Amino acid sequence: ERPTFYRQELNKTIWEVPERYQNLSPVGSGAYGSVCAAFDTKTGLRVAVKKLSRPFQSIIHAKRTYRELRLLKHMKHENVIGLLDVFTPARSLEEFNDVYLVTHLMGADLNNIVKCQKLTDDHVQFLIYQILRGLKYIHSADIIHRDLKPSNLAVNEDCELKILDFGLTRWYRAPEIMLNWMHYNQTVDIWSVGCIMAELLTGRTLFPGTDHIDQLKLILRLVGTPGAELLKKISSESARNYIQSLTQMPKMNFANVFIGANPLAVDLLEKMLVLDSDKRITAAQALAHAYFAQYHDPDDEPVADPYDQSFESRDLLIDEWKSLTYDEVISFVPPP
Ligand SMILES: Cc1ccc(C(=O)Nc2ccon2)cc1NC(=O)c1cnn(-c2ccccc2)c1N
Repeated sequence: ERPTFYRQELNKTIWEVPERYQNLSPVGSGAYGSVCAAFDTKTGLRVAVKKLSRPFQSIIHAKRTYRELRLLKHMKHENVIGLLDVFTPARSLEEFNDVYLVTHLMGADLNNIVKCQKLTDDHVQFLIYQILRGLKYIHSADIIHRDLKPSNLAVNEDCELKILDFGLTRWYRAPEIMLNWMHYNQTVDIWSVGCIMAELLTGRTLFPGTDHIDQLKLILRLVGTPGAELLKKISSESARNYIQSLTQMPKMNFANVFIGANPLAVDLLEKMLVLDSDKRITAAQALAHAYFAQYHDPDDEPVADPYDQSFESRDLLIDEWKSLTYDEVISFVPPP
């Protein structure tokens, strides 16, 4: 298009990006799009460039491509990853088959920090406060991260955090979303924050489950087996049958689990790691907790503008998802 694009082979795939993006070096992947660390000639900054993997080769991928670009273009928050640029080597909609997304390049994720260190309490407060500040904003647009974990929580140390793969791995998942979605809310992310926070304070994974049944066993040893009040609210027969079959376990006192931690941290952990999603603290409420008195500013915890996600209910053809994505690429304006 307007810039001159250059081709190269990175990993076992062809990358075709503009001349402003130089020295592309792989970082990592998954099953949705590998990322390269790059140098922005125009800004003099290091960027992260993601090439979407076969964006329009399936109905699930085509809608996922749209979803991701809509999510990225909408979210404008300090603790939430943001879109710097979006491009395609394609000059028209007929040749459109590749999507590239550009963000800032972060220094490290939360797995890296906990390996090379044993964090302090102010360190934990600032990290957790930032994650919560970002989730309040995400949750206000009616989006649940659903897969919050240390690998999608990244820092540009300093110690300034950004949440990565929000609206679309076992150790940080809410128990309700483990044993078939027996009704769920946004606090599904709060359970994950609890798991992350506990790991930041102890240096060890809270529940390192070897499988989906062992994961549940580990969760229940700390939080206890579901009580009378909770069991009554479970409509799924198979889920109730499963719960009823486990030997009764009491809920542990978190003061005897998190030995030496700030008492305010322990109180907060108890509020986040509650079995009942109905009783679990929210992002906005957690930001008001005393543990964050040094960081909390109710005038500096913004919410998101309204986000139209009616598209989520719509069943379209690959080429309709493609055209809709094509419009979001063309219409894009940098932050700057
Ligand atoms: C380029 C890109 C495109 C999309 C998203 C993204 O979050 N997408 C979605 C999808 C839905 O909602 N958001 C993130 C990125 N950036 C990174 O992945 C990224 C940036 N810095 N590091 C990094 C570098 C070194 C260590 C740790 C992290 C990364 N892993």
